[PDB]
Amino acid sequence: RKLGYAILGLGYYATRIIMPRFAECEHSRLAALVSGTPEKLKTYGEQYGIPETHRYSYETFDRIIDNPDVDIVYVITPNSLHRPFTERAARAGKHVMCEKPMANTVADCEAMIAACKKAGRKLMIGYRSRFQAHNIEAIKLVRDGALGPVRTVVTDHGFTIGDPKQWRLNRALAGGGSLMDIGIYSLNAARYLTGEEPVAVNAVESTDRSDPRFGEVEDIINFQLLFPSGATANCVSAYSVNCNRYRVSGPKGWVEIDPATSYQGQAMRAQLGGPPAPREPAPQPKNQFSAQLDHLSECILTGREPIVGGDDGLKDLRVIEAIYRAAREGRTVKL
Amino acid sequence: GRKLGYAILGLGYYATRIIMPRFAECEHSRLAALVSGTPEKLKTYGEQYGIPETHRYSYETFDRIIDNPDVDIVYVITPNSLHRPFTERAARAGKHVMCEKPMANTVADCEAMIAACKKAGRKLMIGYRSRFQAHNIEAIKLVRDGALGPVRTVVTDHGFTIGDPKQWRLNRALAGGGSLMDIGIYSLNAARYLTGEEPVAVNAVESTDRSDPRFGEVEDIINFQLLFPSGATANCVSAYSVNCNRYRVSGPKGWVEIDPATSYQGQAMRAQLGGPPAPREPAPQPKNQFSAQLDHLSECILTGREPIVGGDDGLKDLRVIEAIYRAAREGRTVKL
Ligand SMILES: NC(=O)C1=CN([C@@H]2O[C@H](COP(=O)(O)OP(=O)(O)OC[C@H]3O[C@@H](n4cnc5c(N)ncnc54)[C@H](OP(=O)(O)O)[C@@H]3O)[C@@H](O)[C@H]2O)C=CC1
Ligand SMILES: NC(=O)C1=CN([C@@H]2O[C@H](COP(=O)(O)OP(=O)(O)OC[C@H]3O[C@@H](n4cnc5c(N)ncnc54)[C@H](OP(=O)(O)O)[C@@H]3O)[C@@H](O)[C@H]2O)C=CC1
Ligand SMILES: OC[C@@H](O)[C@@H](O)[C@H](O)[C@@H](O)CO
Ligand SMILES: OC[C@@H](O)[C@@H](O)[C@H](O)[C@@H](O)CO
Ligand SMILES: OC[C@@H](O)[C@@H](O)[C@H](O)[C@@H](O)CO
Ligand SMILES: OC[C@@H](O)[C@@H](O)[C@H](O)[C@@H](O)CO
Ligand SMILES: OC[C@@H](O)[C@@H](O)[C@H](O)[C@@H](O)CO
Ligand SMILES: OC[C@@H](O)[C@@H](O)[C@H](O)[C@@H](O)CO
Repeated sequence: RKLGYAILGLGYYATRIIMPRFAECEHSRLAALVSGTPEKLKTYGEQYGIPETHRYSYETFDRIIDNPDVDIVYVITPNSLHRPFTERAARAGKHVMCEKPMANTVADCEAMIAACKKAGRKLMIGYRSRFQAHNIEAIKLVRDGALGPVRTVVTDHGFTIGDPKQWRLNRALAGGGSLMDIGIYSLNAARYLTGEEPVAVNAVESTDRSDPRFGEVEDIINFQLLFPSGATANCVSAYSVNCNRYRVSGPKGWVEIDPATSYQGQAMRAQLGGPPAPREPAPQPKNQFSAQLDHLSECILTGREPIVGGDDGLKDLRVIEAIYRAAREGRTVKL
Repeated sequence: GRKLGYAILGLGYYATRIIMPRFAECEHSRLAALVSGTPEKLKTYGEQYGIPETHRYSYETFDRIIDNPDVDIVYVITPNSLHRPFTERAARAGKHVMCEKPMANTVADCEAMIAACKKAGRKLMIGYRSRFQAHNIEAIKLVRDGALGPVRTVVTDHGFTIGDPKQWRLNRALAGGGSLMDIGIYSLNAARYLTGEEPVAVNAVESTDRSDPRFGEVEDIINFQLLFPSGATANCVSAYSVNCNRYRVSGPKGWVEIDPATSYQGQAMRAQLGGPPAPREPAPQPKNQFSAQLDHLSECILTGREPIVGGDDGLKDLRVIEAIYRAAREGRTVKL
């Protein structure tokens, strides 16, 4: 039994990463395409055997309500378009998978959650790392007490962004700079490794406004989190260096992954009793992308809630607003 | 090769286990005298290292060292609150001074030490041995040569799981503070020598369980953020409840990291420059970091040059440390 996905926004992530991974799914299938580029509907429609009756533009998208082969709409557009396409998908009676970051603001996330609730449809955010073997192993080591109580999480995410004209460097479409796009991985990991929500936030921003890339959004914004248990996080978010890693540490030892949240190539190292050494995670039956897709399908089929629902996305946006505020006001912001 | 004579003062762990055995590889330095509050230590190490009784001093007879021309330098290796009084007395006795980190408990103390050595016309150096360590020298060189491009981030963590609750490091009066004074200072010092800059803004967060037998008086964790004039940033960890020793410095062209970074031995460097991350071996150094540190002061004295890690370097760390404690206390960005 497989639920049908409509993929909306046929860009790099949709076409290079997500659509090929339906091949390993057990409860999900590609059923429809939604695009603002007629040429893409033809190319990918022909490639994946999607009939013309199942190809939509953004103008005809609302007609998808009459297509019973579509159960889920997966929104993979620029960030500022997540809310209106999610709302339209909910009004078309479809369940929704929405890419991170959920939306530009807390208020926008709340609107999305309300729309899906009103429709009685499920909502999930594309935090694929929660289905990735090494990440699952790090969470397990923490929960099983192998580190003792978490004391520090040190995590850095960044890449050297290029073309100044791309939507990520356009405030109207991206909603912000590095923190919205890649810094969110540091924040999301701080939260799922501690299993807590932060109560205090520091931040420092640093952007060269003479750089042609950074006229509108931020380059570096680094932040500190304090959690109720006393756990702490030091996080890097950057558009001008390459990094992808975290280490979580307690009095009994530590575990790190570098790269941590990449598409592939994860490598884990741990210091648990003895000297630092590589550590293999427990095997997972499916890659992180197929696992994410099937998780939503399986939740709908069994009447359960996604482990990374709209509330997880909303909680990230709450802290993101606090981080921007702490950097603007130069003070510790309380949550 | 002329060798200047060292008087080692405060015969504790670092003095006896780490420093004194490393005079063997020195080329311009020799062990000439001992200063201790424990008579047994003066006998044991006096006999082991062939130091005549005429060159053994207590804290009571230390000032007499002014009359001993075999002693050029006094190396102060006591608890932190005693760095200033012994530095002052050494300067008064006409000796140059090597002083362990942290320089002293406060900025005011550091300034007084600098003034006292200035008045005596003698040189002052702080024991930042990492500046003489092969992998650290290599990271600095990569930055200075432009291999990374402009420095954008420094991420550095220093900590160890401290044990005995009764030791002087957990006593506020003797240590001046908790993890930041002892081990977090390596994160700070590295952020400064990797960027080559001084911070203009500081954030910090403290996390300490005061009901822990170890942490009634001093802090466990205090993490901090630094902003530099170039736009460079640093994220730093200081801890007494986890083990970490590392840094990565990154720019648009690539990055280099060392883990462990500032340990006695065992350093390993990895870099992402012309390709994917791979091991990198640093340029070899003639002597180990300890012997190199000892010889640096001696050579400075012999040639009339200033130490690369003089009193001003220790003072600049204490200025930022004061700002870090303030930032954590007040919950705000502190401007420097
Ligand atoms: N979870 C992960 O690991 C990743 C998540 N993402 C997320 O996926 C989303 C898309 O990122 P990515 O796929 O890299 O971006 P791309 O620019 O590669 O694709 C964006 C697509 O969105 C559609 N779109 C609709 N309106 C616009 C517009 N005004 N300007 C540009 N594109 C528009 C287009 O599809 P059409 O031509 O079909 O209309 C376009 O190709 C973002 O939210 C990003 O955060 C991205 C990469 C990895
Ligand atoms: N650069 C580095 O890598 C390191 C630097 N250090 C620095 O060296 C200094 C000493 O550290 P460490 O050697 O580990 O400390 P220890 O406690 O092992 O030795 C301290 C010594 O100072 C003397 N002393 C004088 N007054 C007192 C007092 N009131 N209470 C205790 N001891 C006293 C004693 O020597 P006696 O019995 O001869 O009087 C004692 O043995 C500190 O400033 C520390 O930061 C320490 C370790 C590593
Ligand atoms: O088109 C949406 C439809 O309502 C379907 O997805 C139901 O949720 C069904 O329960 C599938 O299991
Ligand atoms: O890692 C996926 C991330 O969600 C994506 O949005 C970034 O832009 C990409 O990593 C660029 O490297
Ligand atoms: O497929 C590789 C595997 O996922 C990874 O864990 C490595 O085996 C480990 O990093 C040792 O190289
Ligand atoms: O947004 C919260 C959650 O992710 C979502 O699945 C709701 O529980 C559902 O919309 C209720 O009908
Ligand atoms: O060399 C590290 C630091 O300088 C030292 O003071 C530490 O506390 C010691 O390693 C443990 O006591
Ligand atoms: O403290 C600054 C420096 O370390 C010191 O060596 C002075 O330059 C010297 O005391 C002047 O005589």
